[PDB]
Amino acid sequence: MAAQKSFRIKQKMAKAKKQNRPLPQWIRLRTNNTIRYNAKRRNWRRTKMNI
Amino acid sequence: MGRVIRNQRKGAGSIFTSHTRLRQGAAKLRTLDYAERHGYIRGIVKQIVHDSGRGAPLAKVVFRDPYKYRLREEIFIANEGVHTGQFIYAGKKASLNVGNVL
Amino acid sequence: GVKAYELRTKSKEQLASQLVDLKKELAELKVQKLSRPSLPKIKTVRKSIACVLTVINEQQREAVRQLYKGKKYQPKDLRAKKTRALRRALTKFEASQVTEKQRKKQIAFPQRKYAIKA
Amino acid sequence: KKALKVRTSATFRLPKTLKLARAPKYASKAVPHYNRLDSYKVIEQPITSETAMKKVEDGNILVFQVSMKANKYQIKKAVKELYEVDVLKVNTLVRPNGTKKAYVRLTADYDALDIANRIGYI
Amino acid sequence: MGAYKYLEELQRKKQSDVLRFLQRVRVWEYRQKNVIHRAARPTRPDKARRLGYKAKQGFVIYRVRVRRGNRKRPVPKGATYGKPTNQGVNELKYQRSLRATAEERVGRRAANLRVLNSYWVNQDSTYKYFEVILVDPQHKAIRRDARYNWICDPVHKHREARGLTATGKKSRGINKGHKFNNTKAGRRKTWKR
Amino acid sequence: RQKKILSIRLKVPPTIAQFQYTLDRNTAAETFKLFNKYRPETAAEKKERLTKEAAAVAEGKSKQDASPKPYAVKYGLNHVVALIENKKAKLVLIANDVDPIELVVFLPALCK
RNA sequence: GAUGGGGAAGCUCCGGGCCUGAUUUUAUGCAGGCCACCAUCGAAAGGGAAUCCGGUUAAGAUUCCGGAACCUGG
RNA sequence: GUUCUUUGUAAAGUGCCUUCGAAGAGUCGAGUUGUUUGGGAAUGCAGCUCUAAGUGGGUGGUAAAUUCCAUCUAAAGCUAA
RNA sequence: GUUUGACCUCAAAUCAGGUAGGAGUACCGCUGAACUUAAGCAUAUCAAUAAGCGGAGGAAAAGAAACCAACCGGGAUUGCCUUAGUAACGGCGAGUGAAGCGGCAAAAGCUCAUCUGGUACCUUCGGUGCCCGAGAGGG
Repeated sequence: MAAQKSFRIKQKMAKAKKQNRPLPQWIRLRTNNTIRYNAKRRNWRRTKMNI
Repeated sequence: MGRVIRNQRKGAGSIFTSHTRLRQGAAKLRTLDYAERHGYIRGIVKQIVHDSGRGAPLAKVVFRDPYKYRLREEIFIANEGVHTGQFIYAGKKASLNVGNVL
Repeated sequence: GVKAYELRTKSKEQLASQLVDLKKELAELKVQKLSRPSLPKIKTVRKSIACVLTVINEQQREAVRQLYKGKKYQPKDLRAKKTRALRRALTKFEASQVTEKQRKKQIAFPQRKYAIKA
Repeated sequence: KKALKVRTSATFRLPKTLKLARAPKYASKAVPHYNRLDSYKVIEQPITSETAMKKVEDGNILVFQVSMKANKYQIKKAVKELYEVDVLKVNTLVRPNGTKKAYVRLTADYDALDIANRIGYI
Repeated sequence: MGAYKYLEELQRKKQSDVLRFLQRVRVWEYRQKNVIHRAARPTRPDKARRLGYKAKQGFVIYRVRVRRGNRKRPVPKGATYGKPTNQGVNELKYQRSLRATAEERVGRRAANLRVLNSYWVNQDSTYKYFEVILVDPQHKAIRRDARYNWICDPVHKHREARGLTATGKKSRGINKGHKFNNTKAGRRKTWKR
Repeated sequence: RQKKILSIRLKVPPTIAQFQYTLDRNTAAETFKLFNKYRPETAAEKKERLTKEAAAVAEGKSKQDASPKPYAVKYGLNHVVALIENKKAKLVLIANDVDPIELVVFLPALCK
């Protein structure tokens, strides 16, 4: 303890951080189409990880 | 027309009720096995404890009489002059003393 | 390599021995971690570990189906047969049973179907 | 005509004051199902880090990556069987990975350094 | 007719006495017993048979109790909020019958079954009593018999909510013919012409 | 209180409400006339042995097409009512203990 | 607030289980005996079984460790 | 198109003879209170109360004698397109 | 006076077998608004709309006359067509608003008032072998 301890919750917030990461060089390179700005990007001060 | 008026607010709702759980109880008078030609209900008052539910005192009486069903105890209503170590008898052939029920 | 056909030809003892080798070999690919590589064997070992489990499950179903054809059985085979509640609802079955008997018989009669019939 | 004394006498012998009996139960017949053996590979990879090595040297302690339906008993049994070492205490940790860090404390009867060498980890 | 006609006859009556004693005593049993009462027997054999009641597996007879009166509508104390035509608590009545509400309640509890059937059988004052036939679709007994076979098909499920039952047809005003009737083919069927 | 030491009817509430009312159902009522009367066991018992022998007497009998009886016994309220109207029945039995009452009700009048 | 019963179509809403004895020490197995107002959840700051000393890490620590102690269950 | 094979019994047509039930009650119908409808004394449905007959009965856009006309048997059910 | 074995009614358990609850877009059964319209408004209108709730299927729902009728004939039920802005309602203001028929799509008339479960046997929508519980008339 603390915080916020609930095991289930903790995992979701942790899981989400990794999911918000930068792209791998390669997908730009084998390439589909996209000036590939991920988008999902989540942010230091700003936005909110989600309510 | 109105907003609801205070009387109508009594109605029900948490703001209206008493805090029923701070109340010790009732203290309704029991219901005789039978007889009671002296002391098949024998109580001794061991204590006098306030009821917040009527702003008056209760007397803790115990009550020891038998069987299976037996029924006994609890907080019957205190009268003036009733005290710890004084006897209570509750029923038909009880003596006519203050605190005795008949 | 491993092909599906080779696993079927193998025995219940033999495939179990395969699953044991496969886990060891996958385990060595764990150790060979420091690099990158090592995987064109793990992706395919993942497929192999799946094939060997499938092939055994399939062998046990078939064997079960043979043993039980003789007797009475079937909650498990029942699930494949319907493929649930709606297709089940479409049954009992209702169809031949419904006109299994009254008043049709009278109605008619056929020397007549033949006689005409060419 | 006037009524019976398991029914009269028993009642003389109560005032309820419960019953009592109990009554039976087989398995019936049409057969149910499930045979399964479904099996997780508890040990997933050895973790490999700089902190892990010092814990190998310093206090004889393996670092494994484990499943998230692992426990401490499962890990103790798993190391014992596959590595023939007997395991004395097991530490289990959530990671922000979404995976489990286990620091597994081993007996001095087989030191952590050459157990480790055959399924290497740094 | 043969046995039944007497029983049926007694039913016509009911201030009236041989039925009337039975029923007056049965009122006592009725008040004690629950909203759900499953019963082995039709207190009705005459009405039940025409009812297609046949003794055979999957068949049940069940007694249901529904309140008598008008309608009361929510939300009292916070009365609406609309012009006087809208307004009604007690003024309004159910369009659906008390019989029909009894069928939906019975079928709700006995999810497994579908109602064939509703017959009315005691009035006391506060309560209305309906004895409902519910029929098992699912089993082979009901199925093997052609006379019953219809109940089983998947379209019929929840017939009482759907209003397909004899009472349901009746409360649509359906019977059966012409002018009286025209918009009974369905309510929504005129489709704001 | 000991002062020996009970019966279930005497003070004790439940097991059941409903049977108790059922017992009440029979004894009380108001009432407009139903049914009562006669059966000491002796008069029953002779009739009861003569009904078992009414079935048991059976031959009736292994050859034919036409082929004379001995016995016919038919049970059930519907069969009984029909056979009275047919005037074939020599003697019927009705049970006192019938509930709902209205099943048996037709026969006492009808048979007379 | 699970939870009779009852309104409301309905959403919605209030108001036997426990302990054994032949066998036998494996627990199988036949057979008997008790008793009142019943569930879970609800405070990481109510209440509560037991641990400290210092040593070490780049980032943990009354958790790991070196010493020493103690508890809980069965 | 080809091929297997049970007896039968009872059903059915045509024609003679009488005859007749499986035919559904708090229903049909009424008032007083509703709401719905194009439905108007005359739509349909709810509720309370009351309440038939048994080949008698219901319908035929107010209600009442008759013969009869003209039509149909509720209070039960299923059902392809 | 007193019990014991058995008959049936109610209850509780139990495991088996069998089915349901929920869901998919709209289509498809009830309870039930308002602004809006009448240049106000209260009947009427919006509207039996929307909503809410219940619930089914691949279509659903309705069906072989206690029908139609205003004659003399038709002959089950939907839908389409048009009957017709007719009848009828209605501050008889504003508005509201059919049916029978005619003929089309497509057609169909029937049906009520030994059964099942268990185990065995097979070529397992079946039946055999057993055991168990429960429109009508005459010649």
